Amino acid sequence: MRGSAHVVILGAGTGGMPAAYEMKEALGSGHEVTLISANDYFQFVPSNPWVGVGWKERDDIAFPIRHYVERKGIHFIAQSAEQIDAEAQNITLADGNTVHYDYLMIATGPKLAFENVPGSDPHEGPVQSICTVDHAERAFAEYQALLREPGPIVIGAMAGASCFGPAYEYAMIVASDLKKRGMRDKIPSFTFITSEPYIGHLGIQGVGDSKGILTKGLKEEGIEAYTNCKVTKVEDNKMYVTQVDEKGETIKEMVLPVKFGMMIPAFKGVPAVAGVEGLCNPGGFVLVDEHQRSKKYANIFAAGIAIAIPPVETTPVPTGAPKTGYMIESMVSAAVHNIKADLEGRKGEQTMGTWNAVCFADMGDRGAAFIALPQLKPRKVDVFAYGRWVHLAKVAFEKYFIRKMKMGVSEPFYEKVLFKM
Amino acid sequence: MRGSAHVVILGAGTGGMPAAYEMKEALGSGHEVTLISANDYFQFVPSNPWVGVGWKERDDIAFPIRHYVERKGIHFIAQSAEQIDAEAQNITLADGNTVHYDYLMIATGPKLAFENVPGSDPHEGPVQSICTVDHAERAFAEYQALLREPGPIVIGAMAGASCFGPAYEYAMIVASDLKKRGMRDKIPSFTFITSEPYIGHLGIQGVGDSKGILTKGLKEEGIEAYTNCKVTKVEDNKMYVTQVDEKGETIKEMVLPVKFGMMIPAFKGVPAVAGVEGLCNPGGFVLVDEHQRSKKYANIFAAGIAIAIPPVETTPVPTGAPKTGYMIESMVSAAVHNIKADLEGRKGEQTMGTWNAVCFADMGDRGAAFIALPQLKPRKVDVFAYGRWVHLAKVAFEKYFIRKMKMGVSEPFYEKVLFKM
Ligand SMILES: Cc1cc2nc3c(=O)[nH]c(=O)nc-3n(C[C@H](O)[C@H](O)[C@H](O)COP(=O)(O)OP(=O)(O)OC[C@H]3O[C@@H](n4cnc5c(N)ncnc54)[C@H](O)[C@@H]3O)c2cc1C
Ligand SMILES: Cc1cc2nc3c(=O)[nH]c(=O)nc-3n(C[C@H](O)[C@H](O)[C@H](O)COP(=O)(O)OP(=O)(O)OC[C@H]3O[C@@H](n4cnc5c(N)ncnc54)[C@H](O)[C@@H]3O)c2cc1C
Ligand SMILES: CCCCCCCCCCCCO[C@@H]1O[C@H](CO)[C@@H](O[C@H]2O[C@H](CO)[C@@H](O)[C@H](O)[C@H]2O)[C@H](O)[C@H]1O
Ligand SMILES: CCCCCCCCCCCCO[C@@H]1O[C@H](CO)[C@@H](O[C@H]2O[C@H](CO)[C@@H](O)[C@H](O)[C@H]2O)[C@H](O)[C@H]1O
Ligand SMILES: [Se]
Ligand SMILES: [Se]
Ligand SMILES: [Se]
Ligand SMILES: [Se]
Repeated sequence: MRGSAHVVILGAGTGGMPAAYEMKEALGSGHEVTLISANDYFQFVPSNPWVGVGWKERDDIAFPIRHYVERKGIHFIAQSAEQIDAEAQNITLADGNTVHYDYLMIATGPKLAFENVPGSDPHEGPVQSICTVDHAERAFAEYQALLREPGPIVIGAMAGASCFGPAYEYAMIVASDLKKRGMRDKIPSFTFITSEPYIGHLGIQGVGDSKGILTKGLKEEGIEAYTNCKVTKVEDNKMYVTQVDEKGETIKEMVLPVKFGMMIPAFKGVPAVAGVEGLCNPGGFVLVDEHQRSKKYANIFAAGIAIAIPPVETTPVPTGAPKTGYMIESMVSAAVHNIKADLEGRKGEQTMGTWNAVCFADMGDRGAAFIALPQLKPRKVDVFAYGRWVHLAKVAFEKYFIRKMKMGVSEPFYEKVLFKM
Repeated sequence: MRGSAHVVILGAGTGGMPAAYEMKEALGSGHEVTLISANDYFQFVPSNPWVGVGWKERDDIAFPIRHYVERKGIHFIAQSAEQIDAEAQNITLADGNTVHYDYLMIATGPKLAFENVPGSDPHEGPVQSICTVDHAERAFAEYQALLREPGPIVIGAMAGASCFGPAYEYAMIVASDLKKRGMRDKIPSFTFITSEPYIGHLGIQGVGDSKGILTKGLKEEGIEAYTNCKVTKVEDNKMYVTQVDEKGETIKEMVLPVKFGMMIPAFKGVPAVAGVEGLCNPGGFVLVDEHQRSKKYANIFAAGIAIAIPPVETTPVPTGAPKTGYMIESMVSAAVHNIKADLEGRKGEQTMGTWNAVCFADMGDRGAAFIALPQLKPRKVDVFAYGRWVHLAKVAFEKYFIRKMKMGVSEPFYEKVLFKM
């Protein structure tokens, strides 16, 4: 309302959850902050691959949201938004109720675009997913079924995927788990299929020696790997794969039987956001300026996977660059600061800063991590590392982030750098 | 003087130069800040290996100090301290003049302990050094002489050394330069000798895959490598080497002819500081608390290589852990802050923070860098990286640090992290 702005945060995930706390903290008692999300629980998504192999359970990585945000003065609506009218500034919820906003922060993350590959939906065939805890649990269930009746394994990433790390991570831990169960030698064939132009491209043109180390890693585990691949369909428990050359021409077609499978899908924007006229690019990603503000609607901001970031390269098979946790947090901080500024006359000048990608993958006793910035080479930092410190860091961070999501966030978030001072 | 403390900084190097600026800036016009150093010029020491192979010249990496510090209100005495009387708080200079202090900040760096190995002094035989620009220039001159009359090369690190990186770096660039000159195949034998327990120990129990990558690097260049070595003497242009086992017992003795050689010597504390009774450990390193304050004299502080840091491991052949630039700067900032606090009643509580080692080595088009913290494993960060970004970073940093040393430093020094924001 006038003089008492109502700020709505859409999506309670890695960007959205902290956004709600930061917003309330920044705006104080004289402004209404409402968090709206499809699920009533928060999930720590980097843990999903471990859930998918049964190394973690849902209870460890997920918790109900209401009490934690409400104790902080935040209103929580555990309902999916179906429609957004940017003109009337109304959001229509699943149950038909409508919510008005003065400012909207879109943090809706990815739509998992299984529709890009007929039969690839986890409910349609043997190709599973580890992007959400629901799917990772389903994946593990199917993993157990492969255990009872061994058959070929196919893990990897679809055309248009932008999140490659987890495919490598899942493939490695499955292998690990298969050995630990003394079941590894029961598998007819274990294949890695990716839209990357080469192993360890990772959607970022490689980082450190990601190419050499991931290649060696896959061979070490007896996983046969194909790059420049797109899946055209999953059908009759078979994956139809087309592999191309540098110029897009076909160099082969394969038909791979699948007993157990997991392909990272392409991400698009969620329908209710992509549905807003003139808001998004053709993929359904919100077009924002450097301040995280919609280019079309001055009172709409966005952060997280939901925003559009222009491609910097064009690969034989369509691929995307990942949007990772540290950058997402910077987007969130910028949005909160700039909205607050709006509510006070100023024009917030804060931006998300330098593009970067930071990923940590835990293999059990040790992990791999990378840091790349900025997006194009030659980079200022281009590091791929492997060791125990990586495992320790992942374990530590999951514990930290989850605690933070329960206890509240002021907050210039990452002072993980107090381990220096 | 009373109410107008006179602060003296001893040594104008990596810690001392910035210390003088920071001190003056922190104390202001009502306190006298005097910088005393053996040379009238500053040198950027990480560039010395390149000078030693002729890739850099003295003019690029060194400049006279006086004008830059004096324009900032700092008094500069280009004289070596010979004696320090901590009781009367008097420093005796080479020319016999004496300087009084209320506070003393010792930043004298290492004494190069060539005396540990008879005949190993750069002026005594073929074993050269790249630790100072004087020596690196001498090293290159001798390198040219090897060029005119090819013979065996021996590069490496002495027993008790603590600075291993530069030995690897020098060995690699010599190889590189030898090839570029089409002279590589003229060398009878190219040997790497180190007191490290294994290749890439680096005095820090290895970091990332330093072991594997440096091993491969040496083999790639046709350099034969021996570890667990100590040199007993250099004589008749021969290096006498004893190699031990895990328990110190001898497993062989070698006599290596040397036409061109470069061994990193052990570091001790400089004589005028080691000469202060009860100030230092047996190596001549200043015993300080976490606030950088001498454990014996409340008005004596120290930073840089000059301080003592206890060993965390004991290697078959004596070795030390390096003290590198970022940690040295933190020591400096802490000392300045705590002295200022003293001069105002408070007890400064600032410390240098977490132990760490950060090294960058440029090979020409690309480099290797590492980051390790804290000192003991398992670490929070344990990274060894190689690439163009390393070269770019080294080149950038040398340019930055040298500019900073001419223009002044407030200053919370490293905001190299504004490349994020
Ligand atoms: C398997 C996997 C592993 C990953 N590992 C890492 C890692 O190790 N490090 C790293 O930095 N990044 C990692 N990421 C990348 C990234 O950081 C995550 O994808 C992260 O969760 C994205 O943050 P987000 O806020 O944009 O989207 P999300 O976390 O997916 O949150 C979006 C939210 O909004 C909701 N929503 C969607 N539509 C609606 C609607 N119409 N109405 C209401 N609510 C809606 C959702 O249900 C959800 O809660 C990983 C991603 C995946 C898939
Ligand atoms: C070859 C080499 C390469 C290195 N490369 C790196 C790198 O890439 N990155 C990194 O972080 N570190 C590097 N280091 C390690 C380290 O950071 C340096 O050694 C650094 O210069 C040490 O800082 P300092 O202030 O303690 O000593 P110094 O820089 O040596 O300064 C000490 C000073 O005090 C003086 N002095 C000594 N005795 C007296 C006296 N009696 N009276 C008056 N003045 C005196 C000196 O002449 C000198 O100016 C390298 C070291 C070497 C030898
Ligand atoms: C974070 C996103 C990236 C993708 C997700 C995960 C990908 C899967 C990991 C593959 C790595 C497997 O391969 C593994 O890597 C390194 C190779 O340098 C080796 O480890 C080697 O370097 C490390 C340090 O970095 C040393 O501590 C080690 O002693 C050395 O052998 C391992 O011996 C090898 O088994
Ligand atoms: C900073 C202190 C450390 C010591 C100082 C300097 C030591 C000398 C450097 C030795 C490195 C030489 O060896 C070199 O290393 C890496 C090995 O992973 C290789 O490079 C490999 O990984 C890099 C990324 O990290 C990739 O970009 C590259 O395509 C790949 O081949 C080089 O092909 C090899 O030639
Ligand atoms: Se990733
Ligand atoms: Se990631
Ligand atoms: Se080093
Ligand atoms: Se270093």
